[PDB]
Amino acid sequence: GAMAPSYRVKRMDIAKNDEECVVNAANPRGLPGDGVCKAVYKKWPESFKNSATPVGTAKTVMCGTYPVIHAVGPNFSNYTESEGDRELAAAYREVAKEVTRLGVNSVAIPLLSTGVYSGGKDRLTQSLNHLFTAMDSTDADVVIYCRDKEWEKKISEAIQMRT
Ligand SMILES: [Cl-]
Ligand SMILES: [Cl-]
Ligand SMILES: [Cl-]
Repeated sequence: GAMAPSYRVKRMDIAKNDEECVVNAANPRGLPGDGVCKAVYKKWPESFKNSATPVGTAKTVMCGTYPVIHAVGPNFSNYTESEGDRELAAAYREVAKEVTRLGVNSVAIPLLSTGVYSGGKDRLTQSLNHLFTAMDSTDADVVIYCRDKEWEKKISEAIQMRT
């Protein structure tokens, strides 16, 4: 575990993370996709061997010895608010099981279902709170990766409010 498990946020490409493993914002079919998933495909293409996995689950595939945890958040276009909420919470619970199983001391995570799967809605708070619910019981250092300057500030504020 980390000596003093923390949350941090950085505004940069998750493919340039400084952590012991990465969470992909995957699609259920293990396709290269767009956004985080396309950056992850360019950096760790070997990790997409048999990565397909249903909505609300996580499947880890090794790129060398570097673990890529494919986490499949719901597409809020296709899901109701209620069912989407349940699957988004579940995806993060499966990420917490994988991070624990791998025995890593740190993980790079994106906010699931906040990009092209958001159904056109701002889901920073919803996705972040499900991330916290899952990861709070883990002792990995969690580093959240975002690209928008205003999201960095809001994620930083939410982390600092609980410290
Ligand atoms: Cl960058
Ligand atoms: Cl997304
Ligand atoms: Cl962002």
